[PDB]
Amino acid sequence: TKAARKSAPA
Amino acid sequence: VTIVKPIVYGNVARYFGKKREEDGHTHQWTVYVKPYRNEDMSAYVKKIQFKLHESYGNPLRVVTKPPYEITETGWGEFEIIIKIFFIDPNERPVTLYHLLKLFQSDTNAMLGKKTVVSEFYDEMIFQDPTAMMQQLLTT
Amino acid sequence: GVTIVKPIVYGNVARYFGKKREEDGHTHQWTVYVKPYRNEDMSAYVKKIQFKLHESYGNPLRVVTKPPYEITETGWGEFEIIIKIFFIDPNERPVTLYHLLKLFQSKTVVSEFYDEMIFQDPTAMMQQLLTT
Amino acid sequence: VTIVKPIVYGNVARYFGKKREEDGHTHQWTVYVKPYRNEDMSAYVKKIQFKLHESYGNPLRVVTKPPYEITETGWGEFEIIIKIFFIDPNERPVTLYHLLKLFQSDTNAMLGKKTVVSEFYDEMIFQDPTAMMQQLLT
Amino acid sequence: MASMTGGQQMGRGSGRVKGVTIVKPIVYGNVARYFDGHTHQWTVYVKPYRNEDMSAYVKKIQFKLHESYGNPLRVVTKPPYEITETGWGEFEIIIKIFFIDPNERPVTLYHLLKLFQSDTNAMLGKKTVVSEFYDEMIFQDPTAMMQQLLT
Repeated sequence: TKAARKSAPA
Repeated sequence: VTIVKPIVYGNVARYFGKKREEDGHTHQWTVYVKPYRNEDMSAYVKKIQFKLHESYGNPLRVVTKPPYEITETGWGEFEIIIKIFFIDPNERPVTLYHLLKLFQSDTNAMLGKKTVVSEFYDEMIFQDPTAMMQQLLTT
Repeated sequence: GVTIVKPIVYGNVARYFGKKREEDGHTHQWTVYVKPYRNEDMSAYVKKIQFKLHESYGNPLRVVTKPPYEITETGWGEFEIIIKIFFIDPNERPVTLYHLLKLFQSKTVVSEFYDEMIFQDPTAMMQQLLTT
Repeated sequence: VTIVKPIVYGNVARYFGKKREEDGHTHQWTVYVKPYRNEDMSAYVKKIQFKLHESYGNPLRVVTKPPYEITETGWGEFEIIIKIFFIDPNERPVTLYHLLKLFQSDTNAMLGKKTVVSEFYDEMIFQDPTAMMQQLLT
Repeated sequence: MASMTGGQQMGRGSGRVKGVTIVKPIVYGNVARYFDGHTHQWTVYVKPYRNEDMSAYVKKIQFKLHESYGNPLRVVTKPPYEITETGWGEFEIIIKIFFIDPNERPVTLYHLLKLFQSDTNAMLGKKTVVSEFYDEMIFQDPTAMMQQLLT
């Protein structure tokens, strides 16, 4: 609800 | 009675050329807030907080004097929350949202561009500022 | 009764291998793309962009749903690419662009054009997404 | 002692008028080697190989009897390697290079020419040919 | 044809504006790269933090190099405000910024030239050394002239 995502390449 | 302060904010990033062995970090980046033209924001800005991803140690980075920049290394893109606090404690903080851009597009890579830039324009609007604030905003 | 105009740039870049590749006879790497003229996040009002490649490619209808809106391939010949831009509001009709893929110069080859997405009398939803 | 055989080589091509839906081909083309004069080369030519672009199936095409022509459809221009082999193994093969031409020049288009033709000249020179070859050349 | 140019008020003061302070952020420092027998090429520079024309209010910038350099006093009068040299060692460069208004005292900056890469940057794809600092030129109670040139 209050915490977002972190994404790597490809 | 109404004062407008234009800014730009966002980040630059540069690729290592390789995954770093120790941490697997691949990019260096700097997230920032700047005045639109060459001037001093610090007269009326108390501090700017850059809230980084949970994977960073001490993710709430606070900058209390210019330049309002945070430089890090990493491997991933994530949203940074930017909160600008003013000298007048009663003037509400401004919150900005920025998606950190690290990975260059194939197009810009083929064009030989060396850095990634993702920058946006905004305006801090001060309506009916306290007399102190009006002085600080107009020096 | 309003009209909103969104400037874009689209086209391709290409680089010569220096010789024909032995396995498939390809000579170039290229990237076809669409981008805003100035920085903005187009995904606020763009759903997806389809790039229709030549029939000689596998899965010739290539689709990109998030930026950057680009497709990278190798090839040996020039052909027309059909670019179709879909919007978040299904009531806004898609935009179709045509691009002649350039491999040969008229360094790297660049063939890029300025264009405008014109939204006349946009739905209330679309007008908000266009003005974020 | 020295026998000269003039030849012409290259290709013709015709535009469909539109991209064909099924494979995106736009042109029909024929690549060829022909004697300049109306005569038969097969007495001394063993075979002529036409190496097409890798995008064609069995790109190494071989013709062992006249006419020495390969007809295909396509959409792009590419280099063809043409290799002419002789009946006498002592005569070394002749290798020619040809850019398959599909697109008419603007000059020829304005002149109203129907089809594209890209044709080049060569001379097969047999100097002091073996008695066998000399027999075959005559 | 006929037309005006611009109306300026007469009888105005040209002394110092006693209640204003104008701030001009700058960046300064050097870049350096490892290749007579010199081992590094380097460039020392000054730039505005946000791009603007500093030449509107800056007259010249002096870079005082080490004594071992010929003509150690380098002067740049238009952008880019940079001096490029070769050398072998790190030393302090004195930077003096002179203004268009002759009454305004020069600004002095001190910069230790960095030539040698740090190891963290070493493992990375960094091939150039960068040592850059932020500062602010403060004009408190600027002359009326400087206030116009600065704005």
